[PDB]
Amino acid sequence: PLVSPGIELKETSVQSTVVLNATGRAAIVGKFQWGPAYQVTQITNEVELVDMFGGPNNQTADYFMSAMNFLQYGNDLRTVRVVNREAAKNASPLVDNIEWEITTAGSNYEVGDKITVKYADQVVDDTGSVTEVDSDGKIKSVFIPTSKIIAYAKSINQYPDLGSSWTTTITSQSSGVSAVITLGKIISDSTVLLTEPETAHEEMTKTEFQTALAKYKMPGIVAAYPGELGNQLEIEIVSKAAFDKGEQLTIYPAGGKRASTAKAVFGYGPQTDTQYAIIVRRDGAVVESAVLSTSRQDKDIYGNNIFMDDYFSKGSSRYIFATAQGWPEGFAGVIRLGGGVSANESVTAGDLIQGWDLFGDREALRVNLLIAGACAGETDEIASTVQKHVSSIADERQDCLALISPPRSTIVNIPLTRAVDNLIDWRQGEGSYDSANMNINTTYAAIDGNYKYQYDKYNDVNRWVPLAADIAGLCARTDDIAQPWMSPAGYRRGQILNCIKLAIEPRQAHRDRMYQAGINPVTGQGTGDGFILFGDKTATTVPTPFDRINVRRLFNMLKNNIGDSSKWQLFELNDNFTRSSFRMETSQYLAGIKALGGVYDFRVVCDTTNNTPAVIDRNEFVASFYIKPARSINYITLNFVATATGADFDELIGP
Amino acid sequence: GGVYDFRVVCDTTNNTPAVIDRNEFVASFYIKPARSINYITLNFVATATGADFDELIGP
Amino acid sequence: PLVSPGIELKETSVQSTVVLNATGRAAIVGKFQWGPAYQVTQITNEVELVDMFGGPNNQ
Amino acid sequence: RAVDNLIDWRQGEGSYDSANMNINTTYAAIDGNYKYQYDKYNDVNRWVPLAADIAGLCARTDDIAQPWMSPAGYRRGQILNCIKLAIEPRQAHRDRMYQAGINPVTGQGTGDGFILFGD
Amino acid sequence: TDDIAQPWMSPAGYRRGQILNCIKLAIEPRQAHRDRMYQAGINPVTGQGTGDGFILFGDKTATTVPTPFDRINVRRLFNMLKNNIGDSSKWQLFELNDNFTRSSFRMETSQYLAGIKALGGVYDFRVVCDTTNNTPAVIDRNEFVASFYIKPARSINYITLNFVATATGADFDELIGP
Amino acid sequence: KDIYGNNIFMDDYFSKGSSRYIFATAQGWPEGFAGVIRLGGGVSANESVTAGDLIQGWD
Amino acid sequence: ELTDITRAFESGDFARPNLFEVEIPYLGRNFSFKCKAAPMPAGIVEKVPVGYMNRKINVAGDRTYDDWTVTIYNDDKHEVRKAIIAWQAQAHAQGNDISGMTPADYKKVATVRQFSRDGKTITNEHTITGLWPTNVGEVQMDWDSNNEVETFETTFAIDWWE
Amino acid sequence: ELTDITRAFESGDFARPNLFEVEIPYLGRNFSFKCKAAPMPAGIVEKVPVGYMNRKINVAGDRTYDDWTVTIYNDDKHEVRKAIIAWQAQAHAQGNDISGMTPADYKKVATVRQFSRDGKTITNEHTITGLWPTNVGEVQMDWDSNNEVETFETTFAIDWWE
Repeated sequence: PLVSPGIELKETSVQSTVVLNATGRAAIVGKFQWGPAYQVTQITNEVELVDMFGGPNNQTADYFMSAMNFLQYGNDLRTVRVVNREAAKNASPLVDNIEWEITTAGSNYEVGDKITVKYADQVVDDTGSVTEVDSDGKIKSVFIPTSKIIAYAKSINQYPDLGSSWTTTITSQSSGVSAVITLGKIISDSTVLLTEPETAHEEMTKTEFQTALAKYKMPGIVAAYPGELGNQLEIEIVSKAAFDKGEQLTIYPAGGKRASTAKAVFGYGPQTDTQYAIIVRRDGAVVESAVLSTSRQDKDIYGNNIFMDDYFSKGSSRYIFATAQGWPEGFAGVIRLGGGVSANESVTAGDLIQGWDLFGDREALRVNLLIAGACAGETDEIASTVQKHVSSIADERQDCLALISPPRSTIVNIPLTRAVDNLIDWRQGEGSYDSANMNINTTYAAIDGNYKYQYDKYNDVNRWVPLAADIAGLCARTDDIAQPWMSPAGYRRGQILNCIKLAIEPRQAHRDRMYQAGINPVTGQGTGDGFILFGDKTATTVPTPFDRINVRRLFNMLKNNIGDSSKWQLFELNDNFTRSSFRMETSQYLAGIKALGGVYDFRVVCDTTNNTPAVIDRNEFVASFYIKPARSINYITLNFVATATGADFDELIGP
Repeated sequence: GGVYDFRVVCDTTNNTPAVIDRNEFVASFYIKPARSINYITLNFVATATGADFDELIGP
Repeated sequence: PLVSPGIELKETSVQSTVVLNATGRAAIVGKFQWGPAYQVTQITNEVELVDMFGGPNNQ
Repeated sequence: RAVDNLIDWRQGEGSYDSANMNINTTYAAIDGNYKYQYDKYNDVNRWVPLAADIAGLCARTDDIAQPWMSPAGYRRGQILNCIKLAIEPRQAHRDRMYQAGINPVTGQGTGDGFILFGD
Repeated sequence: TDDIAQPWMSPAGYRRGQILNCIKLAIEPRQAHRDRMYQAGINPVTGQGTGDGFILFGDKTATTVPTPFDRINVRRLFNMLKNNIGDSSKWQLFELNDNFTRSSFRMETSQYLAGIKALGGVYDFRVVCDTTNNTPAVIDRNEFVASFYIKPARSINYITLNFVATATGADFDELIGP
Repeated sequence: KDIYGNNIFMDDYFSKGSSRYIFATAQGWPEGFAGVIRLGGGVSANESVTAGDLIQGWD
Repeated sequence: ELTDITRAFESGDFARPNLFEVEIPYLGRNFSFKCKAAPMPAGIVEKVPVGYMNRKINVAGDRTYDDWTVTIYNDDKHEVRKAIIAWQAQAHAQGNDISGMTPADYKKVATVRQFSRDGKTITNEHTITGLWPTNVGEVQMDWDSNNEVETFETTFAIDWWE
Repeated sequence: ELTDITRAFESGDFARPNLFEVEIPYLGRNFSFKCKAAPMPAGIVEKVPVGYMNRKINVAGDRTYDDWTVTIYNDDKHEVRKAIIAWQAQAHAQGNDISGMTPADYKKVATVRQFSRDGKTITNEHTITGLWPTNVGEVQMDWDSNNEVETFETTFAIDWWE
């Protein structure tokens, strides 16, 4: 920060935030503004999210707010970001250059000879230069400070593509034949999508992109992830030749000349000819510095590798990615990256479907709760087709619980008498919802029944958020207060934390109508600023023992423990010891649940009465658990009887 | 415990003189190798309150 | 069950039953719903009976 | 696509009809995944064919439990040093591979374990 | 320092590094100058924040090339180790390079470094000394080898304090959320 | 952002509920404008209030 | 029904009366490793009797706090004992001076923690506000007192704990 | 079924209570050939009873260690016995001095090994951390005690073993 040790005192505005740190794990997919794409990641607090995936904005807030809410109750949020492959692009060095083309090579020109730029024969700039020649003095390379040209094309309403009159007269103290250059487009569009450092090399090194880099003599640096934040990044590359001489650096592509700070940011220069020091900064502030080498092997002081293609591909960086494969010799220019774009508004069913499938494996990831939920920010048919598919992941895995939400269109600012009718009609697939329907019948899904209004402290705005994340929050943080067979509903538990209001409040006559459709009602508390989840039902319409959420989460807790203990009996013999071992251990486990009160009673059946030799001879082993889960109070009936004076209780009641 | 049982067969019942006269010797090992568990099936049955195990299972 | 090795978890309703296994031998004839006819057979527990001769019904 | 390519390579169809497998011997065991690993000499991550670790299991079993014990399981068959495998076969795919005689190698039920999951 | 806190502790600071008897120093380096000196590897010595104190205000050895042994505390730590293990090892001159000599030198120096690990000079250490480097091609030339892998302690050097002058209203339960 | 770091974009400042005299939007704002405005033609129509209003209110 | 006692330890165990540490920022890290014993504080709210007819009913009086007394191992160069007395010397000067600093100077914050039986994890943590050492105990040195390490009691006053 | 006992020795044999050696680096090679007997250490974790109603259930208490006692053959020039006492002399000076070094100086590491019945191969090896000799035994010399070699017991304290 300083170079000397010391105390630095500063004043700003900045969003340092504390964390509640109770245990709990859930999974989510969304359209964030920055960070890795189609790669699973682990987020564990508010600030890891903000740094790894970036802050919320208009098009993305539903996913961010959903993630940030769950992350206030739990502590692991296994997260995936998706982007539209045809539309997203990484910020790149080529953007806002002008496509120059050689039209007459000239003769006897030399390096530093002036490039004029004219439109309508008015001079716009002439501070550009010839930057490489052959021994004949023919032009081979030029540089033009495009910022001045842009000041014209942005005010003439021409910026995206230039007119016919743009002309380039090369004028100098010696020429043999007058050279001519032609100007085409300003390249505002960007050349590459790069998602996952492990895969990066080929996508950074196809000949088409590399040709453009070699033509402008630019280094092969790009923004590390597809997004908009990349347009903020500025990179101050330097080499021995520039560093020791303390020279003025050149700024690309905009133009301009600046003093280096590299000798202040490090303690020392890059040490040898083949090494380039990189500094990257954003909004003026430094974010990463490195000393890297283009030698096919090279070592830093400790003995770790610093070859260009390694340092990035091993996963060290989260601002820039680079390659040695076409690096310009001796280069010491400041680069500003441009033309990065996320294309989040283009995201389609195929994206979120392909994203959610990364959680499809029953083995690789023990995640209790699939949040879904944020997808209910979209249009009705996206919200339907994605959420139905996510419930099918719970049907394939058979180990977890998936949340579900009605989309924004269904409730937010529709009158109550209509809003509840729309919500039932959406649930059972009639009216205008007959294409965007729900029809899910699985016991592994829980439909949420309201939308919330909440303060976004990063933008400082109120915004509507799909409620599913907070319900996942309850189902998680219950586990650190009372055991998994305890319901998330109630008043001693089930407080929704941070809210201003919900989109509707269901009056009793409506609340009954929703609950028989299997939608869980979420309501205001009996007074004040509390809000509570007020019921349990999984999404089943057929009757079944696994109807209530607490029973579902109990059998998940058992299946996910006994389904681990039993793994230790794979590739054993089905002898008497294996049977007694598995009977004693799982009985010891269930006796714990019986004592804590999850089940009234249980039996473990596992012996010759079902492991008959007709099972043995096909390499199979069998056991049966008979389990009667706990009841619960749901309906409380209080009678007040307003009896007369006289007529005493020793006669009517008789103590 | 590698094999449940085995037999070694090696006598006049196969080393007949018609084998001897061609400089040959014969023996047969009959070996039944161990099985293994490969497929584990666990049944969870979510029975009602009441309906007790002394009636359904009968210890 | 599967084709691959693995754990299969399932929910049903099924009448797995324990056995008291004290010694004793007796003989009986009857009109069961399934299994061999006019042939003597040996039954030794509840489940061998249910599998070999089938469950009870009205007749 | 990856699982389909792998079966097609195993039984010699599609673009693999020249580069085929057709081996039918009981003296061979086909491995079914590729691993990503840290090379401590170059200090890089690189992809490695998994066969060496499977040979490792089939060897070091002999100093833990006798040779008729399977290399597969969870009490044995831990693959030691890994970052990730090239694919994880979901159940519907895992069945399709195993009937082609390819041994599935997978992540453990949680965490940083990986196990050889069939013979 | 060696009689107040162990040799891996820096001589700089304010809880230590008081220069005792002085009237004045020949210059006082203002911040813009203090940076320029420190990148040249000169250690700045300054007045205390007030009064009659003076303090040594930085660590750098005279190196210009980068190296792990840059800061004075790291240098004095590796001196303390080299000057102890380089004495313990003397007792193995003119021994045999047999299995007992190796186990002896591994156990004793591990016991020593475990003391440094507990007092907090190093986060962790490994001692490597066996057939993986004392191969017979070393034995036959009357040589013995051992390798110590040591990760020395970090230190605070730069403290950044942010004061944010927020409005009335606009409360901390909304902005910070305890 | 204003000096403290609170938001001052037009459509936010009003919609978050700060004002109780005027509401505004950026969505069609004239460039550089510096005119004094006097608002007009506001009307409550209180005398027109009908059963449907008070019924909808009380609910 | 004997398994019912497991409800007494849903959290995973009974708390243990020895898995604790005391932190006092004024005294550096090393004090936390030298503090042998410390009572996790009492909370006292003395009752008031209100008489009616010939019976009495109780109502809540006004909260008070007792002193907090720890016990310390002492090292061969008295790095704790000299520091505790040099702290007390700010409350009222030891020796021939007649002086003592303002309460804002000699008051300090302190923290008591109890760990889980996994030594990584803190499960309860109370801050104690406004310590100062009212009494630094004697060390009863004696030529017959062989085969013990030196320990002394210290009695801090406190303003409250949370 | 009597062959089943072979499962008790899959490893190739029973362990033998005499195929062992003790190494103590402080004392050179020759100590390992002079140490006659040594118990491979106990591991003690004393139970705590928790009462409920009128029954008690047990929970794990806190680990402790007993002393480690070896027995030594002594040679004609007492190269061991003089060394053990000269080690103890660092813990507290024998004779007319009243002195003793810091714990970092007089503590030492030691190792116990048990061999396979192939004498080349080590099958179990425990390090013992922080030995020092709390008691060097008497030698009961006597003109009637003919036809024995001289032996004595020594009782080391230990901090832990692994």
